[PDB]
Amino acid sequence: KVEYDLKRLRNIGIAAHIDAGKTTTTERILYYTGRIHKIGTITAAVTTCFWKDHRINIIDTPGHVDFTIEVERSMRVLDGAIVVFDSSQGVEPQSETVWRQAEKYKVPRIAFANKMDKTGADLWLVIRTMQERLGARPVVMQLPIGREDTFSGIIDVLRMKAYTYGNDLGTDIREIPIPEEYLDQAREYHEKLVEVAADFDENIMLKYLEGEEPTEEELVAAIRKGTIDLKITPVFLGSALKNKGVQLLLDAVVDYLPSPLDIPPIKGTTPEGEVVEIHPDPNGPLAALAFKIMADPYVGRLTFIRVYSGTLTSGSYVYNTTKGRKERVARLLRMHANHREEVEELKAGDLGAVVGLKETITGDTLVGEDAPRVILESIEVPEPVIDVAIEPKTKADQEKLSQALARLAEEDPTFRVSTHPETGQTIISGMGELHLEIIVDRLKREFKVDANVGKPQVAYRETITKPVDVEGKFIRQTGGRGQYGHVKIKVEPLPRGSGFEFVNAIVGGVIPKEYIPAVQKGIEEAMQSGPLIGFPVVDIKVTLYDGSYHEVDSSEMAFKIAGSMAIKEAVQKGDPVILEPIMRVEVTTPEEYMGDVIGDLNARRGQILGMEPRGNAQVIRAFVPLAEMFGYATDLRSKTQGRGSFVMFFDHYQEVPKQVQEKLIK
Amino acid sequence: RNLSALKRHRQSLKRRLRNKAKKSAIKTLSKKAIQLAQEGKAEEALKIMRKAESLIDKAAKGSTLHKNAAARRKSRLMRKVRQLLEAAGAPLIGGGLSA
Amino acid sequence: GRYIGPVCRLCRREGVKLYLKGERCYSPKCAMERRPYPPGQHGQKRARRPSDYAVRLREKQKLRRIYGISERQFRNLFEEASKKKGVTGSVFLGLLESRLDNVVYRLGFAVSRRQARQLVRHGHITVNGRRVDLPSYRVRPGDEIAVAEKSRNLELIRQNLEAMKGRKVGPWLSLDVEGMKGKFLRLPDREDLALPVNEQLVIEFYSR
RNA sequence: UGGAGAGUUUGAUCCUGGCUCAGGGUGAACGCUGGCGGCGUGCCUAAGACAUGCAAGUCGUGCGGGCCGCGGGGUUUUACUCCGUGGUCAGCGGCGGACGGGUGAGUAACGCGUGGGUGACCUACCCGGAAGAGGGGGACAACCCGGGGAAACUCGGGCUAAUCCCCCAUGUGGACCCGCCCCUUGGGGUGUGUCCAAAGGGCUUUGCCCGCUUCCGGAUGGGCCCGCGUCCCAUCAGCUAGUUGGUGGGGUAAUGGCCCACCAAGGCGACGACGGGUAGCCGGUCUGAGAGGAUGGCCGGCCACAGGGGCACUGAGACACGGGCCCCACUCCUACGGGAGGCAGCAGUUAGGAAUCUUCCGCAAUGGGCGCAAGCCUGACGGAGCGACGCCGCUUGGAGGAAGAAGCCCUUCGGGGUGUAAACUCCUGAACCCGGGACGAAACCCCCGACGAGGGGACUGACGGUACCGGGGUAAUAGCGCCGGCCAACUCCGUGCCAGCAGCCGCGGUAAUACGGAGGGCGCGAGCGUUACCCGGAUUCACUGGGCGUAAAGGG
Ligand SMILES: CC(=O)O[C@H]1C[C@@]2(C)[C@@H](C[C@@H](O)[C@H]3[C@@]4(C)CC[C@@H](O)[C@@H](C)[C@@H]4CC[C@@]32C)/C1=C(\CCC=C(C)C)C(=O)O
Ligand SMILES: Nc1nc2c(ncn2[C@@H]2O[C@H](COP(=O)(O)OP(=O)(O)O)[C@@H](O)[C@H]2O)c(=O)[nH]1
Ligand SMILES: [Mg+2]
Ligand SMILES: [Zn+2]
Repeated sequence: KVEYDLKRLRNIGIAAHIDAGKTTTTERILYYTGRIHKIGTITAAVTTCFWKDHRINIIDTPGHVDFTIEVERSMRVLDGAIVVFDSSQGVEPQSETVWRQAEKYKVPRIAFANKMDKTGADLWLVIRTMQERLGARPVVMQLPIGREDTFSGIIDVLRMKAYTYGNDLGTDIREIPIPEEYLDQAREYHEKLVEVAADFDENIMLKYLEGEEPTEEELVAAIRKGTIDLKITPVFLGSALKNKGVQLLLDAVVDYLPSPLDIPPIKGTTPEGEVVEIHPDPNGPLAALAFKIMADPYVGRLTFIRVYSGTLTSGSYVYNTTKGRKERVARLLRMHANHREEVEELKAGDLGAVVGLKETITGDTLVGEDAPRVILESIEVPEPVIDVAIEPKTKADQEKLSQALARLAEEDPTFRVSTHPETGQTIISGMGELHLEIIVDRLKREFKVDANVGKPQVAYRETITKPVDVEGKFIRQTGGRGQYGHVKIKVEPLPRGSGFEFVNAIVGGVIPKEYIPAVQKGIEEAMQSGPLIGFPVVDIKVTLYDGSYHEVDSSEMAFKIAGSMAIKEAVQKGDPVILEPIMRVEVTTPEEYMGDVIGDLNARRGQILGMEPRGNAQVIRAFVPLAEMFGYATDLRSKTQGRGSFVMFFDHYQEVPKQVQEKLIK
Repeated sequence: RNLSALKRHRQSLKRRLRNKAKKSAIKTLSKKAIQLAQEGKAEEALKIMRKAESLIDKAAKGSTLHKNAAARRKSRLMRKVRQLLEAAGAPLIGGGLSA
Repeated sequence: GRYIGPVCRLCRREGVKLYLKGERCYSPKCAMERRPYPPGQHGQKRARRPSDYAVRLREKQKLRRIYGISERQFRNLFEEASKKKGVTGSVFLGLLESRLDNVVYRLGFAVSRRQARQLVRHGHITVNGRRVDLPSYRVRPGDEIAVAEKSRNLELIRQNLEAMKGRKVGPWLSLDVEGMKGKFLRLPDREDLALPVNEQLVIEFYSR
């Protein structure tokens, strides 16, 4: 009554670029792994199945689309992966992206040739790209009986067994030996497999060069020994729609797809501070992670978790170290492709949902209620790319939008809400155009808030061009509290990035000692509302050189207006120039789309700075205004077909083209 | 899903249906009575009323009426009857009304 | 928990020598013997005149630090003596003295009260038979406070039960150095306790 | 057996006077810390909604069967398959589901509290007393057959039993109308008339046990009625038609406009009617010297409500929380023709909120329903779990040990402080280990007796291998507030009306005991602070215990 070996656990993820088949790939995985019949919706984050004595934990949701972050989190928590590929889309421009981000964490993955039955459906067409675009060492595991329309069956190279499909309803399959012709086409390949697999077992190498065939048991040993090293990428095939290449890709799983054991142990940190391997031991300290919270109308709040060490138990007591809380795990649950399996525990390496717990939000660490109060890794970093200007209509939808991101920032911490620290308006952070757009349906529908959707502002800077000298008097002598503060300065522009430089240039001291302090609060202060549009009149040097006083009428503040009347016109008489913020950037773009990327950067008011090769691409430096920068994530990803990404850092302020100076008078 | 206490409801209906009858009986009967009594049918009234009387106490046995419910009805029947037979009649036959 | 930490420090502050250490406090060094003055950085400076409050708080602490007891218990015991029929001053002391961990100190099975407690705590003590380990336990009139048997022969017990042969024990306690017994004759009286503490002030402390 | 004041209006004074603080309390939350145990206690908000599971049943000693396992087989063989007993399934009938458990929405009211009245009534089961249990008929499920349905179930024939129903008898005796007697609101008698009883089971079978019927009495539990007491607003002053009374009916266990008919104009109100706001009331709880002031959580009593609302049925009792009907709102199934529901029961889910627990173990004990018993049900209860939420007890060590290490701080640089503190030296030994290990449980039952007294015997532990006991046993968790005055406890450095503090007065603008850190100190200690709210201080709404010439206050 063991039932749990660990070496039978398969936690895979179906990640690929849109169109593909991911979803269709899974609703199918779960039909074969369980059609039982014996004489007796992605219903939740992660789901379990049993394929010939192995438990598989799948986390299908990827999508790839602009924003990933979900594809990359599941990936962490789970073992293997299947980058499903559209066999059809041959001149496929986005077959990419996905995989180039998987080894980016370090995880093994096979590839799937999906729509083999759809026009242009060519197997090699992909390997002729799967090694051309990304550069892996795939192994044509099968060959097609009839390309595209003539899709009857398929043949295993490694095992030289022929299979056929009498239909697409998934019923009349069978294994009929190789059909007359073909046959020969095989060999050469079943040797190349028994040749590639030689780079692993030197035992399948010698018997190759002697005249003996490697036993069906060790041959796979080579293939699998190395697949799991991230060296080989077993590519198979089959119309997920017509039920072909599936039940043979399900073997493709177990046989080469890692087990929780086969994978490199988690790192975390103790209360003191130091790394440590979280050993997948069903008897080591309890320490798992929580990723996807959910609201079940039947069991309330669910918290999906992946155990790395120890075992969780039904009717126990955990403790969230992240958010210092004694959560009470009251019941466990395993999501079955068609029902709720109420198990009694989650031994390390396994995953599921714990009914109960409250504070536990995305990626929290829970340890036994006494165990080393440690906190694992998790630390992912998918920041934003596309942001918007959301102004909540009257001061009414600014409260329907306040409780709009107080439940939409816990249910998705992959965005960033921040109030523009210069002009009210709040900025909704996104991971692409699709991210913010759909938050605009629910935050506008499921929250009934109806605010605004225009675009972000620019933090300009008032200033001048020519050095001027105006008077700074005040005097108000009617009889008493006089108010006598007179001054005269030397305001002169400085380089675009100087700041504020005041000069205490008075001879004998015609303006008292006590009164020059509060005369700097008038010049510094008054610089606030510019002489053009009204912005921070910076990048200038003040030089109080003159100005007189009175024995009684003068004040610690009468001199506050005196120096505030000298700055309030020295920038108006010295020709006021409306400067603006220029951001530095870098678009990692394949030099293939580099022609139209650097161009666009010019038809975008900017000037390019360089291109120093990087990897297989090339980075472009430059400066762009911020008015002419909005929605660039869907313009750069445009001139590059997704193969384009960029950064951005502030730099300096610079005058508007005299034509963007008579525009700003709004 | 359910509780076998409906046995109490089923029974309820019955018991209800039963005394619901002897109930209405004593009523109509009680009227047919006071009716004649006032009309003049001296002895042939008493007769009915003497019957009414039975039925009353009769139902008092079960859970229909009880205690004074019976007694009260009586004291009124043979009170309005006797107080209608003096509308010139002399209690002829030996009714319930005592000498 | 029973304070713990620098005591021949309190010995100071209060300025009225304390036997919180027992043996040592007698040698030319109860601390207060060498540096007779409030601890801290300042300590040896012209002390400002005590407020009407300071005085009473100070006298309370004094009395409380003697019996080394938490402010909570001290207060309860106080509040108890108050509602009790009899001159509250004496009565308060009455119970304070009944503390087992104290009757142990008095009967001499211990050098300090700090010690007497640890003894009582570790069941080295007994009451008319069964052993008690609650310092707070309150002795009645006519009880035998002996040392348990497993204890009888333990270095400490002897030495302490040794300096006894000769010395006398309070008029409300009869001790038998041999049988290591001891009766709580009558309830201690006012003078019997030559404490450098004025109760009338402590009383007035809890009057505010 | 009981009463403490202080800070703040002035240049200074006295008075009036407001603000503010020290105390105690809390179903508590928040912050920083957090070791053990015992006993308490834990949705104060949405009386918002709720997935799942369980919270009320039980008698074969009331009756007839269906199904299953035994006897002996009815007959000559299986036949018309009968019988006696032990499992079961539902149906009849019998009690119990009206108690127990939850909640405070409503309610200012005979709701509650208290003291009384019932010549105006009721009370299943339980005690004691009296007399009875005589004949007869009779249906409906169950069951068989047939029909409608998706389902829930439902309809139609035909059987059949009983403590189910019905008629006749006997009526100790009771119920009625009338008369007389005593009495005095309908209370007792008494005569004529009239009307009503009832059931059978088990055994050891002319004698018991459990039942039945009528009547009287007791006990317990109630209904209704009444005097008194029961918050804020007159910037709510007038209210009222079944309204107030009467007569006669109906109605009820019973009084009464509780209802209806018809008469009469009356009933209520500054002793605050009517209206509006708020609230469940009490025993008690907190505070207080007291008088008084708040309050009504847990425990006990009463009430009121079970999604909102109306209504009856059965019954001793309900207008019924896990009963019924209907309206409405919500949840679910649907073959869309119609169906099933009600956590303010236990546990849990979600929403709200600053905030309040396990979908736990046991019927061993107490208590309740049924039963002759055996026994069955029992989220009531007895326990365990989680939370310093509270209170009580306990540990983080004890005795030694320098004219006194180091580090750190202060310094007139002589030195002072931290301080016996550490170190170091012995000694006891929380934790933790092997071993032993309950009280709560002695009845129901069984045997003697007489199934009476009394005597003897047996089965019964969830907590729990827990508490506790003996042996073995390692020096083994401290924070938090404060340090200008009230108010215990000060120095240095940063800082420069900044940053910040702040309960009040106020502190901060280059030497700050007031900000920030440090050393040191004070208080208290598994706690310490903050925030709400109540009493106190506040004789500051003054009955105890104040005032009005100018302080607020005399009415033309
Ligand atoms: C079910 C699944 O696995 O992914 C689904 C579910 C999905 C990942 C969704 C994309 C995106 O909303 C995702 C976000 C982060 C969107 C922002 C928030 O609302 C999150 C709470 C939400 C979590 C999952 C969700 C809602 C999916 C899509 C959407 C595709 C849309 C288009 C127009 C092609 C997908 O997978 O293609
Ligand atoms: N012809 C064909 N179409 C397929 C196959 N598998 C998937 N598809 C189609 O691919 C489209 C997108 O499938 P889906 O898995 O939802 O895309 P994903 O969300 O990017 O994984 C749908 O139209 C599917 O029917 C296949 O094997 N053959
Ligand atoms: Mg998809
Ligand atoms: Zn000393």
